[PDB]
Amino acid sequence: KREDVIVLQDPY
Amino acid sequence: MIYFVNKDRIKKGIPLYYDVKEITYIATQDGTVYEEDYEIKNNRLYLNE
Amino acid sequence: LEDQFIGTRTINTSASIIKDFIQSYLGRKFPAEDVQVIVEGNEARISMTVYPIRSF
Amino acid sequence: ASEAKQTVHTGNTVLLMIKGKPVGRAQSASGQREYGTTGVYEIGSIMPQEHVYLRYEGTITVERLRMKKENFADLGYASLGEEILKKDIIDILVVDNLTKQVIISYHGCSANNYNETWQTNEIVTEEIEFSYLTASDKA
Amino acid sequence: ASEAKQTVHTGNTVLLMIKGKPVGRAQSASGQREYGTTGVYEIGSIMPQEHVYLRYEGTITVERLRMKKENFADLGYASLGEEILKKDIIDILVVDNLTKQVIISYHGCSANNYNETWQTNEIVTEEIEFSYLTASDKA
Amino acid sequence: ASEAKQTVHTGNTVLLMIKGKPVGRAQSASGQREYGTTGVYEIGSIMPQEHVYLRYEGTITVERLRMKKENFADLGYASLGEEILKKDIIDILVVDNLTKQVIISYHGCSANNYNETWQTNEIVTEEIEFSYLTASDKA
Amino acid sequence: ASEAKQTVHTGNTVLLMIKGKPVGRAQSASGQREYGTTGVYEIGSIMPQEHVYLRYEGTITVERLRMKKENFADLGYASLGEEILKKDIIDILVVDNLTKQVIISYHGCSANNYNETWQTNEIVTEEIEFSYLTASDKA
Amino acid sequence: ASEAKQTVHTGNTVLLMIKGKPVGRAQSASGQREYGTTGVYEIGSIMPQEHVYLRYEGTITVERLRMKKENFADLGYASLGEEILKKDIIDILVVDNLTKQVIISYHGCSANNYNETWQTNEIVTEEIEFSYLTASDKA
Amino acid sequence: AITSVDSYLLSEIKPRLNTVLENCYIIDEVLKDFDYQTRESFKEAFCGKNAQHEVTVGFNFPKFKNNYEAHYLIQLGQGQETKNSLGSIQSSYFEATGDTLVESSTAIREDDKLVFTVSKPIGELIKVEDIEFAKYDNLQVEGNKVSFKYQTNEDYENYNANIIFTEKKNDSKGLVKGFTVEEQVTVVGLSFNVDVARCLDAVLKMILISMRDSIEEQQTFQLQNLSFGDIAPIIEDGDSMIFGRPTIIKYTSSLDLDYTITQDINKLTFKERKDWK
Amino acid sequence: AITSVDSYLLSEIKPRLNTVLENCYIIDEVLKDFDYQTRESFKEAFCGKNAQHEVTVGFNFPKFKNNYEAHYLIQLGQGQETKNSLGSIQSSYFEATGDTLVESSTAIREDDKLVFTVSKPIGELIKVEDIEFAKYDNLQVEGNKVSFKYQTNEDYENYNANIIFTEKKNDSKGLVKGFTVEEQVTVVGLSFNVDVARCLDAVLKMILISMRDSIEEQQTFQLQNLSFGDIAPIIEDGDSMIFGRPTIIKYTSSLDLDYTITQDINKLTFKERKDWK
Repeated sequence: KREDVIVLQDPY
Repeated sequence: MIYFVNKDRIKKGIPLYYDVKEITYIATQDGTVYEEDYEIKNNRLYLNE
Repeated sequence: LEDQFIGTRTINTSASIIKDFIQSYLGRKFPAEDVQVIVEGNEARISMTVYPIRSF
Repeated sequence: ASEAKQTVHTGNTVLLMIKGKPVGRAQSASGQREYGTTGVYEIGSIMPQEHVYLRYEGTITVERLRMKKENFADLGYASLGEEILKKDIIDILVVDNLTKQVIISYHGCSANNYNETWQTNEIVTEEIEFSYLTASDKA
Repeated sequence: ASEAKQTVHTGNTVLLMIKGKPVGRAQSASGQREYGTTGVYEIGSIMPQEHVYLRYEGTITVERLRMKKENFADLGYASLGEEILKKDIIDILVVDNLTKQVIISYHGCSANNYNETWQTNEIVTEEIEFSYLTASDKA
Repeated sequence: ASEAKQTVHTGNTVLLMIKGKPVGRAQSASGQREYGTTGVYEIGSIMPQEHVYLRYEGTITVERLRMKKENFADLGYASLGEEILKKDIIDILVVDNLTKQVIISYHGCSANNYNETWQTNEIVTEEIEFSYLTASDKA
Repeated sequence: ASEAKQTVHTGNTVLLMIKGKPVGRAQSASGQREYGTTGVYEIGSIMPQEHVYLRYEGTITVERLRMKKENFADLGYASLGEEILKKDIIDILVVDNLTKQVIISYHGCSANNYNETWQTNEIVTEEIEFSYLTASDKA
Repeated sequence: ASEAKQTVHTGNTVLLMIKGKPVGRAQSASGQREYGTTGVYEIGSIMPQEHVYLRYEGTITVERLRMKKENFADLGYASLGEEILKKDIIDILVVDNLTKQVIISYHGCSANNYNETWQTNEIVTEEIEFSYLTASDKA
Repeated sequence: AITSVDSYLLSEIKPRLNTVLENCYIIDEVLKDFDYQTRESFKEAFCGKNAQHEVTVGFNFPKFKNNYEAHYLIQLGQGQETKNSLGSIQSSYFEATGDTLVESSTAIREDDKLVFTVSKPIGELIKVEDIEFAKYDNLQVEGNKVSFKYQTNEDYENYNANIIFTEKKNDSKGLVKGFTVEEQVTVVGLSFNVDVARCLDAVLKMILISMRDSIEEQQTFQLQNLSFGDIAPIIEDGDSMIFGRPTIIKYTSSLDLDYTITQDINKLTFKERKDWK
Repeated sequence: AITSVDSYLLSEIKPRLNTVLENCYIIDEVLKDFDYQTRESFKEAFCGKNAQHEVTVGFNFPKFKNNYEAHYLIQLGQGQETKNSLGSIQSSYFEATGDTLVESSTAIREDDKLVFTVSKPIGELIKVEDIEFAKYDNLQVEGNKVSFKYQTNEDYENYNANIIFTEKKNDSKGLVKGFTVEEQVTVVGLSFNVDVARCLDAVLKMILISMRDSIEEQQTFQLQNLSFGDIAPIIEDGDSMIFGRPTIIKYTSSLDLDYTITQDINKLTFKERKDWK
């Protein structure tokens, strides 16, 4: 499922 | 995305909803915004006052 | 004449309440038209008009 | 939008004040007033010829939730026993909440009766009724 | 479609006017009237022989929301204190809203009592009752 | 199917007529009647020995919506002022709507009181009460 | 969070005590009090000149569910018959439940009437009313 | 679980007995009682000085569904006519249903009034009221 | 007037919300009953001038994505007319009066009068703060100025006051015709963090209590009444749920129009005419 | 104040639940009406210091799995404002007063006074336990200390008391503005064993009865009213059903703010000015 609701940085 | 820009958001920077990798288009009522007049840092958008 | 209250005995008072209180004092004890109240900071100056005697 | 040309007072718009303290948790105030208007009649017609004022009377009744402190008994305005004989008359002011401006004054209030009701599913209620010497407004 | 052959007055159809000003926010008016009709009886039958009119009486009662301005007290029609002794009689007109045409006139009104109720979930209410000398309509 | 062997009168079945005109928009009529029946008692038993009729009394009360025309005041049956002294007695007939046949007659009606109520969410209401000399039915 | 600056008494906050025992299952207590305040009038004005206190009166009324034991009759505070003549006056205390601190004392209570209602879908109810000599609070 | 330390009487817990027969279908019993407590006043204080008992009074009122047999009229306890003059006083007992133990006795009952209501959607109701000489309980 | 409760609430809530959030000890007082960690986390995240997160307010049905971390959604509800006047006459006026206003002003000397200047023509003066004039003071109002006799008042030559007054539109007669309406608006604090939803609820209740004293809803929008819903997931099928607790704000207010009357009568005249039959 | 009934209930229930469960004869008294085997099994499993199972309490919508053997789920419900004061004045104060507190303390001699020391500044003293002072005793309060004359009281030089008092925030005037709200919270004891659900219901009712006497809901949260739902499967499609019986706890409480008043008046002054007309 796509991460729309809570959005976090890319790991790098 | 769309944001209303106000004195607080000028001083503090707009916290963007999305994790922007890059901008493809940016504009305002006065027209296109040139790259000397905006910056992204830490997923905050800073604008010329 | 003097009547005075001091010492935090009251809350939320106003110039209108002062003027009525004076008339309650006077009514139980001169015309309400003839007295003025100015409130400023912690002071309420109450000013009474009086009629000295002119000679004809 | 806020207009003055029409406005009515409401429970939230009006403070009740006694001796310069607001009365907390007052639930109602009822002011009643009577002049004894008596009609004049005479031989020669069934119609009233005139009306005359003969006896002014009025009362102010206040209902309040019984607080744990600053009751009418604790404030001293009410009386439970013989100490009613030692209470001077008091003036009750009804005051505009916004302007702090006196709407109506009841002068020379004197207690007629005092009630407390203790009940199991409710907040305790004080109620008090005063006779008063006169009422007035100033503007 | 609008028909005259049947029509009733309604709260929206009727203005209340005093001294040529309409009374805003009036909630009700109640007019009551009595003639003292007394039956005549005599030895010889249980039936009433006649009825006679002996004493006219009537009152007009008005309920109104207490406005912040132009109250009956501010208009001067009501009285709170001894100044009741200085109020002349006034005439109260009930008037057709469409035609501006007088429906009924109460003449020589004089105040019996005046009430105000201050309550916490409601708009404040004035109520006043007048005795009047006579009533009439003109057409 | 329509049966006579049982039938009751209803609000739709009955006309009210005064001076040969039907009264439009009449909402109720209430007829009440009393004979003054007094019991006779004597030394020697607690039981009533007899009953005697001593004083006949009765009233007819009518409620009506205040029409814009042909009110009781406009018809002249009611009176607002001193002109009550100039109204002759009138007879009020309650009449079967189907057969046009008189159910009951109230004879010699004379007005006791007259009311009008003006209210903001309602149709205006007339109410009137008459004393009457006698009642009768004919068949 | 618990604040003293505002607090009201409630049915759960208040104990009723008689002779140092709490009254179980008490449903209400109603205290009423009157001073006979009489207004003074004179020739020369319609206004009241003064008010005077002339006669103190008060009652305490208690409703209670009729327990199978320790009724007012079993406790002896009520009386069913002539033994009312042998009951001394008793003092009724209304006491803060938290602090065990007396809110109001009714002194010299004496029974006016006593009721029991037996009914088929309900718990049985006692009700009793006392006249008392005075009331007081101490702080 | 069944506890005695708290228990209340209820419509199911209590028998009503007259002359050693239970009264079937009794709907309510209401016992009322008054002592005439009069306060003593004197010149020198507004306070009551004392209370005195002056006149005992009490009544028992019973409502019952009118059975087809063993009515109060059929049982003879009620009276419809002059035979009221031949009914001796009776004692009414209210009795614990479990223990068969007398809760309260009303002694010397004497009928004040007797009613029957016949109505079209309901069971017929008897109601009777007695004055009684005294009441007592025994334990 | 005609009124729009939703736009009033938006206009009133936004500045008040900002001014509370920029003031740490206010939040520290409002949240005193919450768990310590909830309180400190909220105060760290959203509160003070350095706050990196922000709250937002707006109407429902926008076409863009909102700040679902913390957002007050305003949502216009039902209403009904409740009380009517006879003839629908809500009031009458001899001079068309505008909105009520409060303005700060200072006295100045002019020609041995004191005067206060106001930004707009004064239709009616309700109160000069902390002053009650005597007849000797010769209080007069003219245009957009209030004027006040100097002679005895020289000490007050620079006195600072607040004037409560109301505008005038024009010099005309009319009837204010209308009725009272009782109307509802719903507000919900959306957050994907439940503890944020609970704190936004507390802050909103504080704001509404503070709002009850404002002139706007003292003169109009009277009898504010509050109801509260359950806390529940508003949306349930994202990567996370979004929670909120609704509150319903109910107001009583007047809807009315200025029906101006052009008719004016300025002289009666009398004549006798003779009937010779 | 602003209040949070849910967090109050969580904070109050958790310690009380622990202290009952660590005390076997309390459970043995609470469950006296249940079947013998139900009682003994519950007491063996959950009760006493050696209990290998445990109960748990928390709010609804956690992101982790709970102890579905026995868990009290707390669930904030509806509410509505019920009673308002005139002017919304809930009270007024001359000195900003905090929460009510009860603290144990002991007397000590100091300079021929007895004193009790309290952890915080005393804004108001409500009761010194088991003492009523006479005027001769010269009762005085100062800062965070209560002081009491030694001369006649030497026997009490180490007397142990409980002080009921309330904090002060600061010396300021104001109005407590607010209203009363009636508010609901639901609590359900979840268990996959029906007899455990029934015992958790009994224990919760006992706890709430005990709670009615606490200062917290004597001063606030008054008029506790309880309603009970059916026992039903909360979840029905695991390897086993999970059962619970809801209870609704309703409270009446005050929502209010301290509106401080900066205005103070400390002298009237009078002047006569002469009108020569």
